[PDB]
Amino acid sequence: TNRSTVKISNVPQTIVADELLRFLELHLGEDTVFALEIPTTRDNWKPRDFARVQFTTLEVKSRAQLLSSQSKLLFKTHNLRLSEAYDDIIPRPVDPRKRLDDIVLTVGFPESDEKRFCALEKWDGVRCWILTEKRRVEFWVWESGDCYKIEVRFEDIIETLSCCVNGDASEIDAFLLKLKYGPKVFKRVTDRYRFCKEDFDFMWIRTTDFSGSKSIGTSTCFCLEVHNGSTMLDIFSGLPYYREDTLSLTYVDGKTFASAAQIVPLLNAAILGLEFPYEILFQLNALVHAQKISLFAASDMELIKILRGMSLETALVILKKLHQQSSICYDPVFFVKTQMASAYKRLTEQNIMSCQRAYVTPSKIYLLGPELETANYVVKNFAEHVSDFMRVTFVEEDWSKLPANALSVNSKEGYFVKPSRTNIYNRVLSILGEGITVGPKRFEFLAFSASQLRGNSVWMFASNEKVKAEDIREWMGCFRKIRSISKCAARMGQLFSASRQTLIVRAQDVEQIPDIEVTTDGADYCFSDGIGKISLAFAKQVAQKCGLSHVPSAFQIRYGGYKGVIAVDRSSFRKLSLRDSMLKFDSNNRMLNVTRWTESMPCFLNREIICLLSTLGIEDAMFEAMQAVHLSMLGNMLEDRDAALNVLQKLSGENSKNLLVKMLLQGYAPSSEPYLSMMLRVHHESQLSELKSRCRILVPKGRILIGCMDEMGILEYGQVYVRVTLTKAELKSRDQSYFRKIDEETSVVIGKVVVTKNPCLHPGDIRVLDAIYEVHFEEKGYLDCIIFPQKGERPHPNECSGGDLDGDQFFVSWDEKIIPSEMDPPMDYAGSRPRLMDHDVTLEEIHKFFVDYMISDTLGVISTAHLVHADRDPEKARSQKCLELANLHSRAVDFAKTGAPAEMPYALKPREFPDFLERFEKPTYISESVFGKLYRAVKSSLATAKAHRDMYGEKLTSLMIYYGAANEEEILTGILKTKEMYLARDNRRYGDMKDRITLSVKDLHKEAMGWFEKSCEDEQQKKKLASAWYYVTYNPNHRDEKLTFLSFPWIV
RNA sequence: CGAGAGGUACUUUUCUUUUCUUUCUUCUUCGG
RNA sequence: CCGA
Ligand SMILES: [Mg+2]
Repeated sequence: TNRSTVKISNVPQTIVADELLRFLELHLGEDTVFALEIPTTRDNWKPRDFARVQFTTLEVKSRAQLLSSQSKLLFKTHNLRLSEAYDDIIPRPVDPRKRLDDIVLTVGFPESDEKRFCALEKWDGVRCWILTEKRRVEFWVWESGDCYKIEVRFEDIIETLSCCVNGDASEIDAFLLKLKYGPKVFKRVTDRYRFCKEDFDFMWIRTTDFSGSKSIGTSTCFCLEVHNGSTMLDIFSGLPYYREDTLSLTYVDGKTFASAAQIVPLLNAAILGLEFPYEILFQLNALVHAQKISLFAASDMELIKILRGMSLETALVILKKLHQQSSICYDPVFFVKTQMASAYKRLTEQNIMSCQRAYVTPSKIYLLGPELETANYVVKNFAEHVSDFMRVTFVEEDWSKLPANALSVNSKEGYFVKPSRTNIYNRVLSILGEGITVGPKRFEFLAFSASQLRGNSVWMFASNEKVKAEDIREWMGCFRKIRSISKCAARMGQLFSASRQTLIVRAQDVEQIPDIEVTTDGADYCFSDGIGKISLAFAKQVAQKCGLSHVPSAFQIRYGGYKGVIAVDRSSFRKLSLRDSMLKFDSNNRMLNVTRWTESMPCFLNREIICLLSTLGIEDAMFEAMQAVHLSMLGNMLEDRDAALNVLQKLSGENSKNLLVKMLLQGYAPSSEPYLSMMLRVHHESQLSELKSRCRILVPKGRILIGCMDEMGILEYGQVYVRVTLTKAELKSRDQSYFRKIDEETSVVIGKVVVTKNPCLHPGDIRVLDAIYEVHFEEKGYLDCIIFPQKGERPHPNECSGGDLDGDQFFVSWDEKIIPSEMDPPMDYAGSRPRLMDHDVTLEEIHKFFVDYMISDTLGVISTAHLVHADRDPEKARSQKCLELANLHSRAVDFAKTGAPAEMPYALKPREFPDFLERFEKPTYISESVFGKLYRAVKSSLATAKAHRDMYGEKLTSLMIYYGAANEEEILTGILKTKEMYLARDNRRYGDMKDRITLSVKDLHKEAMGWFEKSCEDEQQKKKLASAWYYVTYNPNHRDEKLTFLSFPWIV
């Protein structure tokens, strides 16, 4: 009953569409058929055995279905059989009243504090199709001959009104729409088996704004002027968030805001003066980009004259309160009347940097503000022009990922197909080339990081008087010796990691050791991928600024364009020594910084891990017990204190000294202590949710740690040594079969482990590596580093999908329940041929590589198609459709390195999803594999003091509404109970705000210690004043009418 | 009996399923 | 947000 398009099962193949049209109009009524389409295998001379017919109403569709079920449709000795189609031939609503024809559409925004409306442009004679089934509305705006489809979804509309232009309340002739996001703009571009009854033989492509004055990009409010709205109120009541009230308006003249730049929603800084500060104007413009202050409410002189002469802190704390409230403030003058050093010091201690984040849509721009992000190397060596850095990302109108059809649309012209670049392509290229111009500044393309390329983000810098965009680029190094287009861009994002700086090593302290390599059977291999050597004391001097008591044996390090780990030798003689396979460019700096050193974090059992280990003769029955042993201590965590220590000592951090571990041993029951009872309940809800969503079966006998190679020569092909550290449960039973307590903290292994990587798809990635013991290996002090053999045939890191040794993880486990004795041969490791140019990079090929990284990026579908093609097909991970996908994954993960795309073919998509997915829109099917059993196994389980308190309250309650958190536990833990529209489809963008709220509340915990030491410096007398802080949050008599917080006094 | 002319006489003699693809715009995976 |  949703659609009227009917698919006929058996039509004759000797007919034309007119013969079927006349037959259907002879049996049914006259001209009751809207669309008719017979698909052809060839171009125009080979029709197929079925056809699609779309009727005008539902009654004639039901009558045709009743005639077909009674066998009364005989067309040339063929009984027609009707069924249901997949979609409409033309996206047209089947309603005679919803198709509003020849109406007036005008755009604008409320100008003054009242409910007025200023019009920029006016469109006369447009269409209006309200698609209830597809949950969108579309307009057809004709301009200069061609038309432009403007698609507006239902989720973008937040307020539907009923206005009146003519003044009379009974003459309802206007409908005001309030759009949170922007609309999708389309364009019409320019025979025998299609009748179609109208002019619909064209195609829609996503282009930029069509108006010469560019009014649509600053048109967050709409006004649908209808001819006569009397019975249309029953149709407009189906719109979401429809306020059932009649309200008048005033049509203000608004042709003043007429810009010609690509960045439309910006205030004219030349009119208000170039002497305005950037810190206030950027926040005032970001409030305009949000749905709090309109354009005319901020561009008036009564707001600039009252905000120009003031201090910069006082004018910012009253502008942050405008973003604090969720109500749309119509009069900003009335709010600021009721509203009335450390930043440079706080960057080198906790890597706190406030960067201006932007979101570029195909229509407008969305500036957010100086958000707290992790400071990298470049902004820490450039801590004087922090207001010139900007993170720019290219997203959709609803802040989602840009697909491959919004730009570079394919069109078969001539003999072969050719991709056609639309107006979004030339817009993103113009933005990357020229730049954006907000305030008295202009942001130029600096570079982009390795993860910025996958997330479609880029770094931008403004050329000031001191430095420029070229000087900061040549300060990193010289990139003229790289003749590639992808590698020259990838080496400019190498020096952008989230690191902590250390002392500078001079240029005289270099020692180049000649490397080692093996060439077996014509295949080139190497053992010194990114490894190096370091001394005993140098680890102490590099750990003196990080606070590491336990000396790590291997840690990833970077300086001067070199990348990889370094190992500790006990026969060291110099301070620093380097290999030759670290050089990427000839830099001119040698400042040292460390990203992440070493951590003995226990592992989990991922989906591809089960997919690759349920093939080698290991049974599927133990995978349910491996999660049953976890849920037996996870389920009774809410009502017991014994399982609460075991489910927190190794779940999130092994030696994790946090607030949940100090009150775990010397603590009470979870019935009392609500500060413990809240976070433990939300950790239980997190542990069930991230187990139901993805496979995260925890095992205590396995770890995850960074590996390195050692210069000993004893280790051979097939034998390593694992000197793991003893956890809180490893010291309870030292006498084990495969484990051996060599010391108190160091618990070595004597069994056999499996070593793989985090992405793995080929069955040759599984390899058995026996842990042996030697006195020369135990005397070298290889703590928290799985060492690798020096010689052999090929290196064992390279056996795990061609992995190098440059600061990457390794999944290891010495469990003895599996049967890994069956072994498969490995796959190839050499990628595609590199592409070298005959000239130098002119800084436009990097723009082309960044824009063409969005298209032809099928990395998101290969791991999905492999996981479904291993569920639906027996002899999984060994069929040909698994080997082609395993080759395409290794070709697609090198797309950031070399410029060779993946090109995911057709007849390989599954078109059917298993049970263990969150895709509730696809026609799914019940999975019979072990993954469906593991998905059902969790469904079987789920069946003086007052001033400080009041200032902590107002310092904490703002970021809940600012981030979208409804409670304190959503923002103080990391995981929010509610999700947004674009965050429900992007895990990487969800992790951004997940880390960003923790990095935000870290500074709140810093100022909670700062105010505590500002109140009293004595520690022995602080326990008597902390009792009052506990009593005002525990006792109900000291609780005021506001919602007080219980996580306030728990600072230590 | 040899030469020159015209005539009967190789006719399809090996094409392969006739069911082969357009219902399209869709979550990379891991750890801080 | 960052590193395979
Ligand atoms: Mg690596």
